[PDB]
Amino acid sequence: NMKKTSQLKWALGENMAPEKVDFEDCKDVNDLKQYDSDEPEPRSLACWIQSEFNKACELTDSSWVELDEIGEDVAPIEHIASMRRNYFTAEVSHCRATEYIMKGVYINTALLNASCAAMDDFQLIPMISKCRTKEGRRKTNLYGFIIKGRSHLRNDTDVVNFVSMEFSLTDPRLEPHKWEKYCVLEIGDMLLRTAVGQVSRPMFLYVRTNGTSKIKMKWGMEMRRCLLQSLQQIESMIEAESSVKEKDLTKEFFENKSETWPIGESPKGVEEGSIGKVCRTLLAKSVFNSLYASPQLEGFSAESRKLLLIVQALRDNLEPGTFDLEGLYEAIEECLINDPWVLLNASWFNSFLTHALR
Amino acid sequence: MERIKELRDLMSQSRTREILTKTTVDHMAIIKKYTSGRQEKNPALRMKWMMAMKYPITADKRIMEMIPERNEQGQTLWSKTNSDRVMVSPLAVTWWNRNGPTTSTVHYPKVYKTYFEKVERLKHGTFGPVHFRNQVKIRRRVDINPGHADLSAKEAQDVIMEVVFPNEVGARILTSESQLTITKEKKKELQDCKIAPLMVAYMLERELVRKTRFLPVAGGTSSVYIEVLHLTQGTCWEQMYTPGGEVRNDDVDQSLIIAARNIVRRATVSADPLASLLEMCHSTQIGGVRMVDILRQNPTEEQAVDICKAAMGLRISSSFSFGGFTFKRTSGSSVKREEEVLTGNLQTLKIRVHEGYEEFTMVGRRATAILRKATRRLIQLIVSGKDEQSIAEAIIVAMVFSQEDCMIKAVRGDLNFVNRANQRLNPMHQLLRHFQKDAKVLFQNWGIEPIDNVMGMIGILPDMTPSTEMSLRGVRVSKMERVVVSIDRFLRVRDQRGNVLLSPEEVSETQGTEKLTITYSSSMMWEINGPESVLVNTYQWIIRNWENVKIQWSQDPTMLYNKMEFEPFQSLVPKAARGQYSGFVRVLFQQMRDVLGTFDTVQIIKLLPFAAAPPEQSRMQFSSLTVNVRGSGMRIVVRGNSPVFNYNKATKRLTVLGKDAGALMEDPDEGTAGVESAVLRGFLILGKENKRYGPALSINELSNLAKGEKANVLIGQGDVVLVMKR
Amino acid sequence: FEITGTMRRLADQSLPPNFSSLENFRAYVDGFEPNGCIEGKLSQMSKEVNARIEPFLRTTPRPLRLPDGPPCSQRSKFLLMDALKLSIEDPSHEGEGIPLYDA
Amino acid sequence: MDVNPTLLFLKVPVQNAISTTFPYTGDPPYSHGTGTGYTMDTVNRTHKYSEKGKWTTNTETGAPQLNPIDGPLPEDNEPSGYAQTDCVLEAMAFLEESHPGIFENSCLETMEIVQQTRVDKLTQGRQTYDWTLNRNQPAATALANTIEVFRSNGLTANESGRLIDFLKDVMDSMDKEEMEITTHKKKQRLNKRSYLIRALTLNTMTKDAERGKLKRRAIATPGMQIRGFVYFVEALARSICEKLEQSGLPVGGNEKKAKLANVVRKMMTNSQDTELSFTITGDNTKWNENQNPRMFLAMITYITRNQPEWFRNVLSIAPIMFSNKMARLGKGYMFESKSMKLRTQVPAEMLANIDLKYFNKSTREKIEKIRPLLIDGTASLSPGMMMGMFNMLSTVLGVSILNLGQKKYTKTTYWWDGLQSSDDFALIVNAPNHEGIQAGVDRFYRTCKLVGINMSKKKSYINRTGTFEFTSFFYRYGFVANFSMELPSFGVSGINESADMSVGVTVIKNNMINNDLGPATAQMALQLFIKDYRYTYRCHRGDTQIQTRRAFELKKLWEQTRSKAGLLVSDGGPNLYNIRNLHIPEVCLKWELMDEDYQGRLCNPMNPFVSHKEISMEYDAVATTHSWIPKRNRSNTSQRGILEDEQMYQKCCNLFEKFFPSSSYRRPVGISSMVEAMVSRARIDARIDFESGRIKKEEFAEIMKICSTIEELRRQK
RNA sequence: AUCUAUAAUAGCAGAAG
RNA sequence: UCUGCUUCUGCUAU
RNA sequence: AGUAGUAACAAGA
Ligand SMILES: *O[C@H]1[C@@H](O)[C@H](n2cnc3c(N)ncnc32)O[C@@H]1COP(=O)(O)OP(=O)(O)OP(=O)(O)OC[C@H]1O[C@@H](n2c[n+](C)c3c(=O)[nH]c(N)nc32)[C@H](O)[C@@H]1O
Ligand SMILES: Nc1ccn([C@@H]2O[C@H](COP(=O)(O)CP(=O)(O)OP(=O)(O)O)[C@@H](O)[C@H]2O)c(=O)n1
Ligand SMILES: [Mg+2]
Ligand SMILES: [Mg+2]
Repeated sequence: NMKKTSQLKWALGENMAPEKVDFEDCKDVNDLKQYDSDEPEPRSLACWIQSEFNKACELTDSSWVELDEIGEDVAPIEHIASMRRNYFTAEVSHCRATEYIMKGVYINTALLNASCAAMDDFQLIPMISKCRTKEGRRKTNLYGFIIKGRSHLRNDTDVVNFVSMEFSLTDPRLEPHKWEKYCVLEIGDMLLRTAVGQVSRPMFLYVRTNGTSKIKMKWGMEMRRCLLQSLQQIESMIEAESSVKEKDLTKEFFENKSETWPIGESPKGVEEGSIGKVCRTLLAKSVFNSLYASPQLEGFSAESRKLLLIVQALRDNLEPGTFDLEGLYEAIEECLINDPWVLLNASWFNSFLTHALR
Repeated sequence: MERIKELRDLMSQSRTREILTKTTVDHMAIIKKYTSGRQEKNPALRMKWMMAMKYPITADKRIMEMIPERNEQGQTLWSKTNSDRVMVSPLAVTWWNRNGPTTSTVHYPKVYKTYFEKVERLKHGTFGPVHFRNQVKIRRRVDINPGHADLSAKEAQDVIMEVVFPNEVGARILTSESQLTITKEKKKELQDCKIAPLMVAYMLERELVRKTRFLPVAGGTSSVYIEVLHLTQGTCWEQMYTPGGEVRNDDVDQSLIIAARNIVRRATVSADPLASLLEMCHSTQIGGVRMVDILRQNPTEEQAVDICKAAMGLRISSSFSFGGFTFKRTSGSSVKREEEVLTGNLQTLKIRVHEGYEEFTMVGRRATAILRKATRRLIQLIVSGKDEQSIAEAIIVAMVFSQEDCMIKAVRGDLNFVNRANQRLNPMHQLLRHFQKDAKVLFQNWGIEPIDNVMGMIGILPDMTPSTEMSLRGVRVSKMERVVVSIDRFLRVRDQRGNVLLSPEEVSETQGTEKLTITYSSSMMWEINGPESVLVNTYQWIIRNWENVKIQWSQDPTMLYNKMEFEPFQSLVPKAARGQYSGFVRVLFQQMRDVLGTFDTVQIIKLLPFAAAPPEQSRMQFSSLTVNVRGSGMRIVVRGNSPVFNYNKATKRLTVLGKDAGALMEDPDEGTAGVESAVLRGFLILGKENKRYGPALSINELSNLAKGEKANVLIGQGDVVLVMKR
Repeated sequence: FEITGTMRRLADQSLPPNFSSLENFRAYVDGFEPNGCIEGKLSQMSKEVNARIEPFLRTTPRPLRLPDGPPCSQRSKFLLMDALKLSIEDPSHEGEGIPLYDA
Repeated sequence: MDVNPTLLFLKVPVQNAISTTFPYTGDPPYSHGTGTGYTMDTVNRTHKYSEKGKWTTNTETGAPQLNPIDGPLPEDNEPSGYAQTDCVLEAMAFLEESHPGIFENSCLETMEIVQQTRVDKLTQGRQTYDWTLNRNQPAATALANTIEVFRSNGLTANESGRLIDFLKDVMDSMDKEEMEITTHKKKQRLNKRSYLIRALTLNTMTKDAERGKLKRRAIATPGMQIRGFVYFVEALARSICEKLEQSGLPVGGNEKKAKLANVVRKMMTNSQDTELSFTITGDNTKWNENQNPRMFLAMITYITRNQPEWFRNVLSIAPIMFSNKMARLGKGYMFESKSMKLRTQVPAEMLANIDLKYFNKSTREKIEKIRPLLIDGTASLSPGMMMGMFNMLSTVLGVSILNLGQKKYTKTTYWWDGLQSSDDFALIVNAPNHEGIQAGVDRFYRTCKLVGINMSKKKSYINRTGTFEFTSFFYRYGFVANFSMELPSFGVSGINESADMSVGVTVIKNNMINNDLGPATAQMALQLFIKDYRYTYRCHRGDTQIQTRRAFELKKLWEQTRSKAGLLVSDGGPNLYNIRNLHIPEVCLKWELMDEDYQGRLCNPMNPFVSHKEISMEYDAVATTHSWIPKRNRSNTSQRGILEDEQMYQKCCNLFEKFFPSSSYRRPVGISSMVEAMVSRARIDARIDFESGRIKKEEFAEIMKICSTIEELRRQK
């Protein structure tokens, strides 16, 4: 437990809730007003979220998930499934999005357990992760620290405040608009080998006040379902081709890489990746849905599904017609306010329209 | 004794007395559900939020004397809470599991016998190979729990109530002999039972009560195959598997009938139906057991099963089943035609009507009868049942069998002729089920006639009373063998005398679903599959082999049309259409090889199966061709896409019945000029409408034009185009 | 089952505008037979009430309009691509598993 | 390269990857404050869509009521509540003409239902408005409070136990001079108008955890006086919907998919070859706000023609009560002063006599627009259905409009049919050319306008027949699998260790069966569930190093056990599950592999973590020790007076079960009181026992004497 | 062959509208 | 002063 | 401050 100092009381927002009084004792206050219920302030799409997503799709060196054992394979379909699952686990355990999954699960679990066990304490929670290096030995990683505030959470939307201090090597003065909520300190210097020569690089501490609720923490501990969301789609595509070929095509998709899927765009145009790259992209998309969950994302997904289906009917040569296309566009754009994930998804939709109409 | 003193104690007080007196038994359930607090919500979050605590479990205070407060590490296993409840840690559960008093008498195997039956079925199961294939799963109602074979769900619940709670059954009485037998055996088996009656009732519900669900199924629909549905059937793969226990003979009979009907239907199309049929029955398994081995030891009465038995030199029954009665035709013949009728509840529906005079011996277990009938007419019915309820059963069955318009108009009430999922039900079965609950109106509207009192017999009246004067219009009461056969190349089953006993035309056209999985081993594992699978796999074979098929379609088309691969398709084409369709398609193909520049790979692939029949000449122009899928005629449109065959020009992937069939490569000689030579018989489509040539006429209006003459035709899905007569 | 008293008056006020009692409305409904009511109401209704189908062509859809303002900020509960970790090559120390030791 | 997942749709059709477009891995949006804003906005929208209607004042409640029926035909394409009664009656008449006998058979089955249904049915509800407390309460608690107040006011027909007798009690309660509420003991007296307003009130709350919506909305819950009538009306409408081929209700799941596929298939079969076929994926806008209760009354009156009059009355009461309904405004608002750093709650009941200076622009406008309707903290809401209260009757209305599409009614070359699930609909239009398709679509749209149904133009689209969406079921020449929608069902459920194992494995298996969950992904889902289970329940494999409070006992049990493969996962055993054995429970899967002493401990008949029933001799327990009961914390208000009532209720019910063994297996029936039934049972049991020979003279005499003592105590308190 | 149903215990959880 | 209605599905037995 | 987004949390008794 961290001592409740002045700086900890300020950063954790202690005594920041107004005193609850009766209306007959405060009806004659000059500035008594209804709670601020403004529309969220609009923001523009910045290029850092596309870089975040590009990095979340990358292949890593460490293995970020150690999956349990299952019973022995007796049926031939269980052997086929085990082979396909070995390919899937190879693709998914070495993805940066899997590290994000494990990080978020650990952090949300630690925060929920601290909020339950110590309601009146400022608990010090280290951000710990476990991985397995390329050589195969276990490795423990510290990302920083979290101090949880008071967590007398009556409802399931009640906010517990916390302070997060996270190590980084990224200069905060290169994209300052990204770091609006943070106070970034310089805490050290770091010696890094890159090819043959090491340099002394400043090591920063990104500090910020953040908040969460029991619902957000519950949905953060259950983030490993993102793996299923991607893998079920990947295997369905595999199976979709297997039925036409009348043979298991897992090896032909993963090893030969003769089959590709449009998964990105470059100055040259549309880029096609192998089934493993598609798996990592869908995993990263599910993980970013989990990390950037918002009502804007829900509205945008539900409303843009209809435009996707209309474009599909157009590509299917099914003569699609609309009634209030402008109304659908208005409903889609009502959801694009400030959330970077939703703005990135809308930019993705515009790119998809460009490529799909021509 | 204890309870009455307890009740007196509660009535001695004031508030409990007011509760016991001012609360009826009906309101006791309301006050029992009565809860106080903030209810509960999202218990998963609660569980994650309490397992980190010290004592998340509540137990009875008796646990003080069973679990110590501390283990050998000083960790507390229970803590008193300021009542009879006590907060407890999971460490207490593990301490009981490792140090608690053990015993040799556990009730788990008996209370949960059905789960151990699942275990035994899996332990002794047999795994075959996995085959990757185009899978067609159909959503239907299947058994999740088989229950007792004799009892129904209502009867099983009645048995359970009588066994567990004898003095609480109310007005209810067990009527069936199977009900009484099972009640006796369960009451004998459950004396001195140390299990609470609730859990005994639920064990009996697991043992006896039948339960069904709608599931997407491929393969067998029996409960032994539904319990492992996740393991055997996938999106693109079938895992050959056979459960470990003993098969029910009913399921074997049903699956044998299904397989025999499919095999006979596919064999009728072959140029040598006998050899084809024998090959199929030699290459077929039913629930892991070889079909020929089943046919040599199964006493199933069915037309196609008897044809299968005759083709392999076995004795047949030459009999069938209807309404629980075994029918054996003694003399006469018949054909089958489709007839639309209006019922008594104003429901129009088509019935398979049998034309021709015939006579039958109708044998039940509690009844027996001689029937003589004509085309929708009950000429004579001499019943010889034991009891008057059995007599009434046999009379109802015979009136439904006769297909009389009186019977069809006697329908009253909310009799549905469709499934809840809007699937076609068998009309005859529906009429039988409707009249077996109450056939009063049928008996009134049947008719009466005076009796001459011959042979000493007596006639029965609509009130189920014996009368010497009058009776029903043809009904008379009375007081009361496998033959060696031949079979020819075309599956006609003659007797020792030489008169036809069976024919493929007598085989029922209903496409059913097997109870036990049917396994076929040949070049085409789909040859005796259902219609959707047959269509998908036919088109998938055509486009998978499109190189050699395309090279052969030009060099020797007759060799291509004669391939066996199109014969499972041809069994789905209506018979009377086949030749005509074939002729049409072939003429199209010929006028496609004559016009250079007109080459459409999709058109050839679409029409290629329909050219597998002996072509009959005709002057008809078809805008579509019919295939029979599950009792309905699906139409493949000659031009453009359809809902049974649609080619996506964008993805280049053909889709048949919603199942992907594969992609079509880029043919260099594809015709981009816009001209079509394989849509109309004797007409080249040159493009869109030209108003110079007059208004658009009909497809069937084009037979009076002359060669060297253009016109505008409304041929297609509302598309007017410009054609010209060659 | 009788509708009397307060319920009768509520029924008398739960009707279409041109009915005063539930009994009169029931009598009207019992005597009702369809005679061109829908066709007449359709002939009366203005032609501006319609569902005109706009064709959706390749040149029909426009790109979505993203909002304007300052650029968006990071809102994750932790760093994602800028995260740096201090790692131990093998947690082979005493009292392993507790997070404070490892930290 | 910039990664764009949406570009995957350039090769994979949107349907075959629809699961990608459902972001159901993140938390759903919740509401944080009050729902008064959404309630007021709903009321104002409902009165805006019907503003050209006729205003009246209710002689019984004093509330201003708006009647848009037979109002001016709409002039634009905005949502309109001006349904014409003659068009609704024509739709009903033609539905009966196209399906002869549907309404007669439905009314027969519903007469049986109405005569047999018990009042206990009402306890099958969730949070219910309770007029006795003017608050939300569990349905059984609200019903018990209502019955107690009715009894203390001399209304006791519900003693018959039939729902219709409780409805008669409600009918008679709406005619009393004053209602007596007896709290805990403060004796309140409502008058006729106040009780009447409380009886026609639907409490309003905000809908939480809702996907696909940017903005929140309000839901309503009615009181006990409304729910029985609504249940009878919905039973009649369900009987009707079951006989219609276009109804997407009450079929659900695989049966619903099969019905939709078969019906669309038959529709495509009926359409001739030369015809143009199109399909509209269609939503209706402001469905519940434009469904008028007066049109529901007209529909019920036409459906129940030539029926007994009591049946028509009991079916007519729900539309009448909904035509005169009041919507409770909710919790009110919260006001903050920054300078004084204080916050206060302003109840909704003082939103009519409050100063508008406190509120922002839009809330001030809402209050100004809604103030004429405010009575006793509720708003008069005559138009509208108040959020899915008559799902099946509105389904019937939509299906009638669909049925009006046959060629015998369009009398043109175009025709239409389709599928209707409340508000959602799939419309197949057939016509010889595109102009005919446009004419059929216009005619369907205008006919819907005539009956108060407004097709959402921005949410609906049309394409050649073959692909559509209906109730989140995507049809691309056949329905496709959508696994994301079932994603929130994966995980630890929080019941207990045994039940959580069963639920996890069963969910994986059923998703393999129904949602195209592949075998490799099924194995990985099994691994992930076992990980989450071991984390939640602190039951990691015995031979591990994870440090927890339970780990020492688990290590002891592990080292103690010869056959480790028999230990349950909750006991630190290995995971033996695979695709083969998902359908087999865990205790049965490894019963053969268990050590005898561990097996006899886990399944010990005197298990102390489960409840034991008396026969102090008790029945043997069957469940394992992993079936323990989680402590439910229910401890800060004044509603602590019911804890003792509920305790005594439980005592009485356990005594009754001691007298009636099957009372907890099946619901008991009876008009007799508890003491009378128990005494008569004790007497007849003692008689047949002394006769058959289990008790002697003296015990029989003692039992009869205790029975006589109890009977004189019940007659003489 | 039928089988929400020739049917009705209850509670909780997920989905849909 | 706060998870409604309806439908389906799954699990469990105070 | 922060969470958050049409109204709340930033403890309450
Ligand atoms: O489950 C199906 C089937 O497998 C099962 N079944 C069939 N046979 C048996 C036996 N022998 N044992 C156990 N189970 C059996 O019952 C179901 C029947 O299949 P289904 O496809 O649903 O109906 P089917 O097409 O068989 O027609 P159905 O109405 O049942 O009639 C059966 C039989 O009766 C002949 N038949 C009827 N009528 C009115 C006839 C007539 O007037 N004249 C003549 N000559 N025959 C008549 C039918 O044509 C069939 O032969
Ligand atoms: N939880 C729910 C969701 C839906 N419903 C019922 O379904 C209808 C359509 O909801 P809907 O959600 O489709 C209406 P939406 O599309 O959001 O907006 P719009 O009306 O402007 O078109 C509602 O009006 C209710 O009758 C319910 O009773 N409970
Ligand atoms: Mg819709
Ligand atoms: Mg909608």
